Amino acid sequence: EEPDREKIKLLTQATSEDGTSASFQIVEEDHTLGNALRYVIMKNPDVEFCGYSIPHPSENLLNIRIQTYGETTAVDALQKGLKDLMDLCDVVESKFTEKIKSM
Amino acid sequence: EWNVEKFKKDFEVNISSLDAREANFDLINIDTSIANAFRRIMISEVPSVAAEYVYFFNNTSVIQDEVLAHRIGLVPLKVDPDMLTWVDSNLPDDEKFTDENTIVLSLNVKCTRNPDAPSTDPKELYNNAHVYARDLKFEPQGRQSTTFADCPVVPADPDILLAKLRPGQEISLKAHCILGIGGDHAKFSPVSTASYRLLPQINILQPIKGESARRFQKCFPPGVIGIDEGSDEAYVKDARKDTVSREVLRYEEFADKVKLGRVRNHFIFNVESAGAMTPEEIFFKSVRILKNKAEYLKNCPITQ
Amino acid sequence: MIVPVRCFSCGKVVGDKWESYLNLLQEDELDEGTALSRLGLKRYCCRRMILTHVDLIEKFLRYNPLEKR
Amino acid sequence: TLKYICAECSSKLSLSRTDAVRCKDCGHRILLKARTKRLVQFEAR
Amino acid sequence: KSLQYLGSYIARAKKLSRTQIIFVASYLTSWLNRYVIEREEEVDQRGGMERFKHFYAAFQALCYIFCFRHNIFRDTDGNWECELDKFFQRMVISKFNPLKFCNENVMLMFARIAQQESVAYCFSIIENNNNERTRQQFIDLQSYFPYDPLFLKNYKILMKEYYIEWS
Repeated sequence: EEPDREKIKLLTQATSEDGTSASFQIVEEDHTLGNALRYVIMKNPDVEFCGYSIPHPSENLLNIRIQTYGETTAVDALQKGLKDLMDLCDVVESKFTEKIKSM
Repeated sequence: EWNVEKFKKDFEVNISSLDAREANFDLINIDTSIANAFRRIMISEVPSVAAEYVYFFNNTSVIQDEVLAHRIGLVPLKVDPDMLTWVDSNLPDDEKFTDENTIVLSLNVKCTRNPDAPSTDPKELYNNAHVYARDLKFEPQGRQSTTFADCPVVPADPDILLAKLRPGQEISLKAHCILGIGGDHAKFSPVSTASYRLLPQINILQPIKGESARRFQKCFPPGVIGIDEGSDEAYVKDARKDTVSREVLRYEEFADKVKLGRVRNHFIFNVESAGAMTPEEIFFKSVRILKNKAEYLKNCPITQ
Repeated sequence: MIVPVRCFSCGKVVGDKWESYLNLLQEDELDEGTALSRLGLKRYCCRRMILTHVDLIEKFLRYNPLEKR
Repeated sequence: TLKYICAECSSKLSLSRTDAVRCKDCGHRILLKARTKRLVQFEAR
Repeated sequence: KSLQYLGSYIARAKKLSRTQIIFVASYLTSWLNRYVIEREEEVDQRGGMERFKHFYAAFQALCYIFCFRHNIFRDTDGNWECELDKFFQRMVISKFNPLKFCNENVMLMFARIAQQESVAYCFSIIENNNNERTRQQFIDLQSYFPYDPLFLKNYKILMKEYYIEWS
């Protein structure tokens, strides 16, 4: 097959040598994914710094930055916040399925 | 502190009403960034079917060709999506429109003078004077004859006045209706207004029983504040009923005894539709897009 | 020209309510306030699309160059 | 099938070689060109 | 690009003598152990791994020979020339980590061979190195091979006498 290799992109000019302070660049995204993903990364007790940034509104690029206190990289913290964003959309989908049954 | 099992305990949905067109429900104990993400996907990401390419053979009416094409694309079609797949605009037009992608609609109208005696109404005076959106006839190109035979393609609002004619004039076109999202163009947006309001909170501080209780009724919508006497004095019955008019702060009698605030986690969504899908189903489709918007990043190589 | 298909601000389909609105005012003899509220228009962005429409296509269709006189 | 239209009587009209530019029913000099079934395409936007 | 032309020339050449194969790799191992104190102390210093692209190429040219000419260095007794059975696994455990920064094919082609030919074991390190996860001009100078087989057909007939295929 062929995994898509232009969507997520780690910017090595802003990336730490340990791996714990990195900045990613996602194409074709906006505040929708970025503000929802930042909420979920910031609930990790090991995350020190997290915020997103849209550089210019005319192109559809999303920079997010994660900094951790050590003992977890910014890629291990990005993928916990991608897991819990999936598992949060599976609680909203289940409570709303039951109440349609419960009418 | 936050957990994905503590979110499951505190999150609740209260569906207020539901219809074939609109759906009012609640989201208790969810974040403003998550609730805004569901709002955006219903407007800008849930796909719909709309006329993208319009092919005029003749148009001898008054309405211009590029205006009359634009009015066809804004018609909501009652196609169920995922019966179509997505078009591919990197390969040419002879390869691009297969019947798995495209729904073909056509229009053939000619206006003639009607023999009638009487100022008189122009539908008792001409033939095919007004062109409605139900004159877009579905042409099942290919294998669409058997899979769109339970549900034919027809506009959700058939009485959309598309054009008007006079005798001599004609409109003869054929449109190609394709699948797309509403961040491309506003015609592929499935929803009239998918939007939330945040739950109002009316914090009484001092008791306002007596004459104060009668005019503090009239600072709010007629079912919000309740009164009995000095006994069972003044309280909120339904804060969801309250429009936030701030009409009680313009009176110096009550500008100290109440703090209007919001419950910052209780959202009140009002999802509507154009008519293609049901508004409880453009919310399941929206909560699953954000799920798949993060599966696509978890299962992706971190380049460079 | 003709009534717009959709409202500009919200996106409700509004194009099917122009010939309905003219018969509400002519035959039922309603005011403009109740006749807009009967048609399911209740956002002021969406009220003014039917409320404040000119419909100049009736003046443009008087000039038919295909029909004699 | 050749088709023009006269601007006065709206009588549809053909115009060959060595003709006057006049209508045949009326005597009108201004005479406008009709449109036929021919393909034009539009992005409905 | 010059080291890239070195390893592909020694490997894909039928008429090269047995002493000339090793004498390239003798000098190619002489460059890599003179490197052992002169620049191996600079790894935890400041400056990323782009500083050692000359080292990351000359190691790869030596590992390109072991993928194609392992069977000239060895006698029946097994005595490897310049002690390759000591050399590779001492350079793999170096601070530069030369199994992560070289080409994905030729360093894995080295991994399925140095286990069999009993020189160095590295399937627990390439397993390790890809689990941690400017450059595109350096990937593609490693991917390029000067002496790949020929798209021309009447000229390869001459080259059949001169050129070593895959096996």
